[PDB]
Amino acid sequence: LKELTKQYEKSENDLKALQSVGQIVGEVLKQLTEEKFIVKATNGPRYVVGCRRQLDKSKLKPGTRVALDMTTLTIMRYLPREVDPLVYNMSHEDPGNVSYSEIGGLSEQIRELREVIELPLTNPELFQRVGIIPPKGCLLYGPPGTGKTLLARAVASQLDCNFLKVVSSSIVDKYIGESARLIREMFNYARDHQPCIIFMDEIDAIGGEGTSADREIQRTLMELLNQMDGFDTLHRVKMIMATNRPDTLDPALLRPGRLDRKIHIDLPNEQARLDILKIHAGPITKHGEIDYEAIVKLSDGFNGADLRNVCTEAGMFAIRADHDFVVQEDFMKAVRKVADSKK
Amino acid sequence: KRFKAGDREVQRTMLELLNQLDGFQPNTQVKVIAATNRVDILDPALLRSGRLDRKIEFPMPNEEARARIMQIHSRKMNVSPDVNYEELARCTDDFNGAQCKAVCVEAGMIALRRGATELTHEDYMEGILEVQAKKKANLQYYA
Ligand SMILES: Nc1ncnc2c1ncn2[C@@H]1O[C@H](COP(=O)(O)OP(=O)(O)O)[C@@H](O)[C@H]1O
Repeated sequence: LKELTKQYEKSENDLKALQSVGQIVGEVLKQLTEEKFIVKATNGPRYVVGCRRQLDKSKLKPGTRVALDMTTLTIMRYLPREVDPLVYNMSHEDPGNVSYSEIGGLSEQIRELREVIELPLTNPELFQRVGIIPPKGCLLYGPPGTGKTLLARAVASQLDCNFLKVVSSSIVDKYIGESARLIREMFNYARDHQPCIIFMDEIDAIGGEGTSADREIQRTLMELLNQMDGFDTLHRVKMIMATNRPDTLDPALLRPGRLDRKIHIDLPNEQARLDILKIHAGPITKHGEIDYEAIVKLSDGFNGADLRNVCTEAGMFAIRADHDFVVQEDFMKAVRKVADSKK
Repeated sequence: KRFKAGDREVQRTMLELLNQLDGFQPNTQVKVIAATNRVDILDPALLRSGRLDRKIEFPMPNEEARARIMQIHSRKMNVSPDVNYEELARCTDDFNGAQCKAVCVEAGMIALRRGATELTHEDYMEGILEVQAKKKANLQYYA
């Protein structure tokens, strides 16, 4: 009887459901009066629609999704904003829970970047107590592959804020106006989702003359500088715009409220190689002792990514073998092949 | 790449694809591969960690690779025992593997035109000349 009791109550709920009818999902676009709205269906015409009495007038702001009755055409209840991986921008990318200890040997540079970006986003009370508008933007310059992007992801992970990564060389398109249009869409996108780390890649394409194609780079540069510092909303989002050649950069692009603080990130420091190998090879199972100084001396002019490839390729050598990392000769040949074959 | 136009249907397909590559974590037996002749027009969102990754690099075959490739696609054909595939590779430059098979096909076709069973080296040379639509004319000013 009891199991019949449960399934019969469920069946009666189903019977009540059969009488229930659906509502067209709609979106409010205007509020004429305190009983008048302009609601547009997802795929349908626009109707002048009223609201149910058991519903707050204020909550139905322009852009509030609603589910009106499909016969009387009256709003019955609000709905929160629709969610879907339909976003066309990089915000949905997660920088990954990587700490500042993961990037090794940039302690000074890490600290300057924290002071520039983390402070205005976490504790603005210091900046408002002093009386200065909080700084926005840090410029990381150095050899390619040194880990500026990893640094940006580490900041975006510690701050737990949305992160946008963009290849600046990709944004300059042959067709006119799309190069500045991409920056415009990027910034208006950052306006809605706040706070934002706007990490831009090598700017030398955008930042730094008698032809239309050359004046296009000028126009997109002006659009960029207008987006960072200027009219509309001065906003709170931050930029981790990084370049490869700092002399090419426009002097106006280096200003306090306009991407100051040229942080130099040179090739992994002499002591930094040891730390990088510790963080990127420690996860790899290896019971054998390490002669790290020998690897560091055998890896001169290496960049941060090279060490990760050394670790992965040493793992690969182990894969082509017993399975356990036991010998330094593997690190030697890994370094050599990450030296000659990565050239 | 991304760009209300009528491309907002394949866009949903690509985004659904992106959702499924990021939905499943590694160490499972769902290894994916993808092929394309133009990554210049590919959305880099597809080429991000958790998505495809590990971009394998396919170059135009070098001389020895071209000779080897031209050797494979002639095993089913009665090629003469004396055909210098290495010299064929020297005379075939800037040639993809598809053309390195088309040269063998055209050599066989020209041999059929000549009414011969086995393919001589000259048939392969004429295939090389004909795979790129060139016509060989005996110019008088060389001698
Ligand atoms: N200083 C570093 N410490 C630890 N890992 C690094 C460092 N530099 C680079 N890497 C590794 O290289 C990979 C890619 O580096 P990336 O951030 O693209 O360098 P860049 O920003 O200079 O192009 C990262 O996944 C990271 O693991």
